[PDB]
Amino acid sequence: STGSATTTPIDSLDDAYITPVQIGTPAQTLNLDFDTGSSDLWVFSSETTASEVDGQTIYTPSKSTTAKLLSGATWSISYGDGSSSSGDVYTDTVSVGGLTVTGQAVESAKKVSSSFTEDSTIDGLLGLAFSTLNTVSPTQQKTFFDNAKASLDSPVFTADLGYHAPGTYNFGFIDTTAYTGSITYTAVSTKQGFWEWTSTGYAVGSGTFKSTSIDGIADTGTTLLYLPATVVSAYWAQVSGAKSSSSVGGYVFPCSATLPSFTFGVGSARIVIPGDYIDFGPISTGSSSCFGGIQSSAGIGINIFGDVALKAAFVVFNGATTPTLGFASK
Repeated sequence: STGSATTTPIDSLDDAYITPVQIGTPAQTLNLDFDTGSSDLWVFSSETTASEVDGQTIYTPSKSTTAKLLSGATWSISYGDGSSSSGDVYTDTVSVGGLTVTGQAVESAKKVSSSFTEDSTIDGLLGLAFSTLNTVSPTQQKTFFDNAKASLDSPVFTADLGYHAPGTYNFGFIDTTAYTGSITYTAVSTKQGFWEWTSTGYAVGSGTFKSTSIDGIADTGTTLLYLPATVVSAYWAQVSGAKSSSSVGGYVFPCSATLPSFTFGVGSARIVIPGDYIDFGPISTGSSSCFGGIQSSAGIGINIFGDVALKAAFVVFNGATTPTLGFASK
């Protein structure tokens, strides 16, 4: 089997991407944030505290003839941006782009933090990291990809995120028309539960390539590119007027600037992030200070190849017995 679904930016900055997901019988369609940095499929629901729902579409398990309460199971998750959610668990039928999994754990939110309430465009998350990170207790549950894998034509999914435009998540096949050149594959460590890999270096603009190992995760659920402070300082030094602002919480730059590109290494291959991809617009409405798309990871504990990097590539998440990541230009 295969599946194919369009993913759409939630706003003009590509702050996140939503993908329609069918849950239950008859289908209830929710727009979920596909997140290769976490491993829970959770949704706004009929159980979510009413004051914490503000425009989202909700899953109502009592209206699904295939929903079953997973007795005694709860979940609770906190994300790197400080947001959180928690609740109980159903199993139900879940379909993505024509690909159907029966018995998928659908984690129903009883509580969500304010940043989720405040984003009316995201109805939940669909995690695509390794199932060892799944938060369901006392019986950990499998991701949608893990449940589907055995049925897929090939044990892979691919992320093709658009810049200011829709893109595609495919399951079970590699669309050879969606990228240029060849796909370069690179080793993955699953030891932290993430799609963790080592980039071979970077360049700023037309600068020379610096060979240096950068361990990080491929994370579709993170907007920006988080890299070591040395690297980030080298990038923003090429932008007149750019500075790290403690009050804003990162590097800002004059909105009148033209940003240089940023290249990262995948083995001997190179992925080029155009400068425009690194502009996240005014820090506040009407400001001439703009927020940078490349930020320091020093306060995280891990480097994060978020959407800013991944949208410049066609990315293969290869879930073979020994997982690997593949990157192509497009």
